[PDB]
Amino acid sequence: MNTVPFTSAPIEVTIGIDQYSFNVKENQPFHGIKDIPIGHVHVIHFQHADNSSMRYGYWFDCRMGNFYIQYDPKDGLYKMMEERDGAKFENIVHNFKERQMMVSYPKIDEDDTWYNLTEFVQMDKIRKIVRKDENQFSYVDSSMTTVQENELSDPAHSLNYTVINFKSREAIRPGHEMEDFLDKSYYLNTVMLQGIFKNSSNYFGELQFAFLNAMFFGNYGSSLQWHAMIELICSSATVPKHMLDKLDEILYYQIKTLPEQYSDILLNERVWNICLYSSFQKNSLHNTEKIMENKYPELL
Amino acid sequence: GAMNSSNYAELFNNDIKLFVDDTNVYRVTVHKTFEGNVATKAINGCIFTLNPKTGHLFLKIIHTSVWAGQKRLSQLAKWKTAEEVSALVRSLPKEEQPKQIIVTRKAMLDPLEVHMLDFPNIAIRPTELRLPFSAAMSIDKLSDVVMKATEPQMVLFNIYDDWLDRISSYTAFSRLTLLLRALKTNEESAKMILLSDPTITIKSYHLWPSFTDEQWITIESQMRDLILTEYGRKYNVNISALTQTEIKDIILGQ
Ligand SMILES: CCOC(=O)N1Cc2ccncc2C1
Ligand SMILES: CCOC(=O)N1Cc2ccncc2C1
Repeated sequence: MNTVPFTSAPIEVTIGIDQYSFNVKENQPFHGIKDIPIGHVHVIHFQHADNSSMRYGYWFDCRMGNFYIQYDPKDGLYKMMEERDGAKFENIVHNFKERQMMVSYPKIDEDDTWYNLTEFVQMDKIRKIVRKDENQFSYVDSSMTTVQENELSDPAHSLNYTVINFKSREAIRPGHEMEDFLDKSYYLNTVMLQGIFKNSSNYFGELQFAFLNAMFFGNYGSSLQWHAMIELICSSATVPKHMLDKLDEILYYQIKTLPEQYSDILLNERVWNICLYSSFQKNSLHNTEKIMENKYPELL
Repeated sequence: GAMNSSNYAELFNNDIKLFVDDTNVYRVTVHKTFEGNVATKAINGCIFTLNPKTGHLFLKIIHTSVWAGQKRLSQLAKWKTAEEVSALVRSLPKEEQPKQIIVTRKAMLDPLEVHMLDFPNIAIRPTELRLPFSAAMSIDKLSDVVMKATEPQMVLFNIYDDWLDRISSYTAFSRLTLLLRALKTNEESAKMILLSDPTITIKSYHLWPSFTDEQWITIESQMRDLILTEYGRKYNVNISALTQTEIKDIILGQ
């Protein structure tokens, strides 16, 4: 039942809200998106019609404040802002709804796609990956690099994904070189799960967020992180039955949602062939193997 | 990056480096069982670790006891190789540690990189060169120490004997790889060329015979003819018909 009003739409733009998108014309009487489901994190995203290089958006949770979009003609982008005056915000939203100037978040009642993509994603965790503590919402774009990419420039504008490196002292116990390299169980269970993430829910949240940033922004470092987190599980001989069952569901909905025409740029041949056919878990991902074989048999 | 024909002088510069060849680590004979199945029997092996500048050879003897009750031995052999090279590096004073380790087989890259994470400034490189180090076990004195070993052992040799008194390391490496290539292509013929003149012996402290400079020139020529002879036998080619340009290329190309 939440609303993200827009001050105006001064430049022609494709607007995304989660898995939905629509075209707005230069100076079209568009004043925002209503009927946004409470309970999930959302992403509003933009691709300018006059420059497809301008590709960017905002993660937010309507439970954490009243957010609106306003075009900034200096910085040349649609900005999210928080309105701290509740009564002012309520009055704005009321007028735009009465004048029917807003698109409705088009959720089919049967359709659990967005929940299935964001199950483990939480706005407080996004704010640690994307550091801008003065805002309750998080800006991401197509060009932002990861901390790992910046190792192999501006640190303030980085995606702070958890660094995964199979040939690192973190991944490999001195004296267990072959063991730890060929069976990543140590690295998954002690270092990442028990050590850094604390639980599988946090690990899956980061995996889901990386996928969403790869798909919605074409963010290359996000795609690298999504594949590294899949490969770390699939390359581990010892993984809890509940984590394998959940990963199969997570990947199924991700492969389901991927636009067929972006499969070539968003899917890594080596990782998927390894994960489905050669890895410890080659037999553990029944739903993912079936959708991948039916939708993307070329890649394999 | 990759070591090739281009960057070949790099082998003889003053940056310490080692070649590592794992092709004699895991050695077996294949035989029939009483029930008519097939089984392997391991024999003693060795890591061939060589400084191409000095001739210093770190021959780590791999005793068959290493393999007892292990599975996937061809995989384990790469990791055991990497473990022992990393143990050798850690055993050497800092000023003797290599700056680069070149593996003769690309399958050694991940095992060695993983065992050497403690040495981020030692470059682990592959090579495009086809090197004949598999034939090390054709050198009688190396074969003897490997097969007599009753336990894990490291033996140190100079694979160039006293050659560096008289020739450069470029020319010593040339002579070594020509001799090993000939031993690899036709061991019987190679040994008959080296060992036939009884007046020329191997010193107790040497691996190869004590040839004068003129005799080395003749030996080197007889080894090059052996490699050409065998190439003709293998491909059914009239050797006597070839030119020096044609001959030249087969004498590296391989
Ligand atoms: C503690 C290290 O990072 C995490 O625990 N995350 C990132 C993250 C990002 C989005 N949703 C959930 C999560 C869990
Ligand atoms: C000392 C003279 O050197 C040679 O004649 N070579 C090196 C060499 C190394 C390997 N195969 C063939 C050859 C020809």
